[PDB]
Parts: sequence; structure tokens; C-alpha cells
Amino acid sequence: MELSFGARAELPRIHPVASKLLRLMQKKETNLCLSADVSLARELLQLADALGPSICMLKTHVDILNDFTLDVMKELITLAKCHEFLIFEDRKFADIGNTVKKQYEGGIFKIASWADLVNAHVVPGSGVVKGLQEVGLPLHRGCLLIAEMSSTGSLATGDYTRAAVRMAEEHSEFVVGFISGSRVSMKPEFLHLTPGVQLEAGGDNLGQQYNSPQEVIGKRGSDIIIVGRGIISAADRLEAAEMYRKAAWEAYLSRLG
Amino acid sequence: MELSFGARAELPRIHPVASKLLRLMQKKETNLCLSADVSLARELLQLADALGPSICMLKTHVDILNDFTLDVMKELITLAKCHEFLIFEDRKFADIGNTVKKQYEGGIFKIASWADLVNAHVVPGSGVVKGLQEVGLPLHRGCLLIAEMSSTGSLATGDYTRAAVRMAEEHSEFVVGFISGSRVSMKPEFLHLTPGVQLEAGGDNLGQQYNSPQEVIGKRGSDIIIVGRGIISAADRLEAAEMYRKAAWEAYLSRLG
Ligand SMILES: N#Cc1cc(=O)[nH]c(=O)n1[C@@H]1O[C@H](COP(=O)(O)O)[C@@H](O)[C@H]1O
Ligand SMILES: N#Cc1cc(=O)[nH]c(=O)n1[C@@H]1O[C@H](COP(=O)(O)O)[C@@H](O)[C@H]1O
Repeated sequence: MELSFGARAELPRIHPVASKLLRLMQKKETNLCLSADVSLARELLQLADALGPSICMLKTHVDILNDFTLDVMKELITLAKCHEFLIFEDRKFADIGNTVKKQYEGGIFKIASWADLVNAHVVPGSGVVKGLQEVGLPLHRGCLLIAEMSSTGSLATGDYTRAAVRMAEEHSEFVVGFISGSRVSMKPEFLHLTPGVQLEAGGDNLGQQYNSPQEVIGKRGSDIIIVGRGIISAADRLEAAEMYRKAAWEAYLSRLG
Repeated sequence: MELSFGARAELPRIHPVASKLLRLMQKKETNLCLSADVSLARELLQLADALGPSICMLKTHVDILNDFTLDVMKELITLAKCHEFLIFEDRKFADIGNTVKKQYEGGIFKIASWADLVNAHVVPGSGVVKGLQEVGLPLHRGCLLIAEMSSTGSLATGDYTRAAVRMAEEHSEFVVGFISGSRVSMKPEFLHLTPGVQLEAGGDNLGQQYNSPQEVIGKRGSDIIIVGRGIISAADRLEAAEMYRKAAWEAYLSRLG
């Protein structure tokens, strides 16, 4: 039997970051993660402020921000705390353990100092998670494993996807769920976040493929939709985010019965 | 038939970046790529200057440099031209095409502006290469595809590796070879670069595995060794680099006949 997000937030084995996320999703009636793929700090902060009430999470690509500074991230955290959403840096860590630990803690971005969540590819084997958790666990962070991808020709299928699920289950002190196109784990403590989402059918011309909120939340069992251009390219971004939120939320309600 | 680097530099289908590399390898008698895994720009530059004559390539992780600026990269380019080596940013692009094109061109690092070579994971499908190609093709850059990894539990095996090779063959205007543990293509226009190399046996505590230069270049047919800690942890990094250069070069001379 399917548990509500609010019930899942209280599960004995729930990770604290997942619990915080699930509580705010239930409170705000949102399972929408905004992909804020912008090149200017001022745009990132403007979108975070305007759309924060509608989202459970803001997904960043800090390596595309032309004017990144750590002060920009302090301010983004202020917005996150005010509007109540988590920050997910879509770094897709994919190196050996010794390297990802430095990529996560250090350099100019100091990602672990501000991202509630990050993600990682499972291709290197479990050392990728072991390296990240050395940094993440003291800093009370979580990680999502990339179990499937939305893009055409993705090799994250079959036994690869199964390997991701097993890695997550063996590292549940740090891994809180998955980037996937559908539910891949039956354990309710794991979150499923699904990119490649738009209301209408289609793709882009660099291999992105889209499915609808109803398909991915309702039929495929995922928890959260990740939406970028579907919102950002709209004339009215506030209305667009509300359309996506209401779509994802009602799809969740229906599955829950 | 085993061809010399200098001969391969003249192959009909050879990418200009690959030709430049193969020519300097021949001239300098080096098939060593230094993995300059350091956090200070002053150390990176001092290594690049001192070790420049011994190496064919310097591999960077710019996202671990605490004091990155584009001025540091300007000075690295100057040393690369002075000493004749290529700059390889080990970014391991691994996102959909629309994203990676921005990650390569933009942000604070502006990687395309200074890196001769970058690498990509093939797990997203060929959109990853298409996205990078939009930026790198006119700049005469090249890309390496990650066909195998050195770390324990690596999923880059079997049909995954075969997919990487197919993708390289289908995008040979931009893809110039592979990160792999052994020869994966018999096409001599492709470079093979192999990480997880130390003179001594072992690994690290986070999944890295090591094989010797003789094994990797001599028995497994790779072209270039990528060496980090085997050199960087030495008291005298120049002496260490010379030892690795001689090991790798003599192993290559041996399979030539
Ligand atoms: N997360 C993620 C990731 C993996 C995946 O499999 N598919 C994606 O589209 N993404 C990311 O989600 C966003 C998709 O945005 P859009 O909705 O296609 O504009 C991008 O930031 C992309 O890099
Ligand atoms: N290239 C690469 C990459 C992929 C791989 O499969 N194995 C690696 O060790 N690496 C990188 O090579 C270097 C290995 O360094 P070391 O020789 O283990 O100190 C690191 O910068 C690591 O991130």
C-alpha cells in the first residue's frame, strides 16, 4: 500500500534530507522541482524568489553561471529557507572516489557547503558513493543515484539500472533516492525524481525526450517531476509552474487513492 | 601491424588535435599524461613548467583548483606551447546534449577556451557528443569517450564498451579516442589513454586499481598512461615523471618490434 509523502517523512529508516523534503512537499502541495538552467546569478535568484512558493526543490547547474560566487549561494539559501525548498546541484559526479570527494568539497564551487542534494552516475562503481559520503555525511547531505536517463540512446537500462538500485540500498545512510524515469525501488524510503517532463509530447534536437506529469507520476510511479524549459521558456513562468505543480500533485493524489 | 606515433600522425582520417599530439609524442619520446591533481594554481603551474618536457599531455580537474582564474589557464597555455604538450580537462561530461554544450562553453571555467581535449561518458547516449561538438568542432578541439574505467565495480564493460566504440566511430570529426584500460578499437586513428597506472601494485581505499606501464602499454595495447599520485606524491616529481616516461616509452617501443 502507497503511503502519503507526509507518512513517508516519518518512516524509521528515512534519511533526514528526504524527510525534510517530504514534509515540505506535503505542506505546500508540491512535487515539482524547477530546473533553473540560467547563465546569470540575478536570473537564478529572480526565478527562485518568484517560483519558490510553487516548488519543493530548485535544481542548479552552478557550472553554467557566468557570475557564480559563494555570496550568490548564501542568498539562494536565504530564499530556500524563506520559501521552503531544497537545493539540488545537478553535478552528475562520475569519477573515482578519490576525485569526487575533492570535486564535492572543494574548488571554487564548494558544492557540499550549500547543496542539500547532489547526484552521481553509478558507472564508476560504488567508490563514487564512498568518496562523496566522506564529505556529505558530516555535512548532513544526501545523494541521488542516476538509475535511468531521459535522453535518446541512454545506456542506463537493464542490469545498469539494477546496479544503481543495489548501490543505493547498500549506501542508504547517504543515498536518498534516484534520478529515473519510473519507480525502480519498492522501498518507500527512497525518492524518485524524473527529468524529461513537459505537458506536451516531444523532445529537443539534442536527444532530450519528454513525458507528461500524469505519465511519470501517475503511471510510472515516480515522486517528483523535474521541469526546465517547460516552465522557463513560457511567457508566464508563474502560471506555467502552477500548471506543472497541479499536474504532478493531482497525479500523486490519484495514485494514492 | 603496429604503427609508430609519427606514422599515425599522418593517417588520412586523423583529427588535427590527434595529429598534433602524436607528432609531439614522437618528437619528445613521451607517452605520459600527467594527472595534475592539485588544489593550488601555483603548484599546477610549477608542475607544468618542470614536468612539461617529460609529458605529452597535462590532465586537469579545474573544479578542484581553489584559486582558478582564466589568467591561470592563460599561463598554462603558455607553458603548453613552450614545452609542447596538450591540455586535457577531465570533466567527464555526462548530461543531455543541451546541458553539456553550456557546461563546455560557459560558466566560470569556459573550458572550451583553453582545453585541447575533454572527455565524456557515453551513458546519456550520443547527444552528449553532439552537444560538445557544437562548441568544439570550430575550435579544433577533440573529445575522448570513456569506454572503460579503472575503478572497482565499474559498469563500463561489455555492451557498454562496445557502445562507446560505435559512438566514437560515428562521430570521428570530433571524437579522437578513448579512456580505457586497454585497446578497444583497432582503428589506428583513435588514441587510447589509460588511467589507474602506477609502477607498484595496488589501489587506494576508494576503489582505484593500478596496473604497471608495461602491462598497460605493452600487453594491453594502450597508447598513453595517465599518472597522478604515482608522480604527484613523490618527493621529486620530476624524477618520478622521468621514470614513468621511460617505462611507458620503452613499453611502446617493445610492441612496435
Ligand atoms: N536531472 C537530470 C538530467 C538527467 C536526465 O536524465 N535528463 C535530464 O534532462 N537531466 C537534467 O534535467 C534538466 C532537463 O531540462 P528540460 O526540462 O529538458 O529543460 C536539465 O538541466 C538536464 O541537465
Ligand atoms: N582519466 C580518468 C579517470 C577515469 C578513470 O577511469 N580512472 C581514473 O583514475 N581517472 C582519473 O585519472 C586520475 C587517476 O589518478 P591516480 O593516478 O589514481 O592518482 C584521477 O584524476 C582520476 O580522476
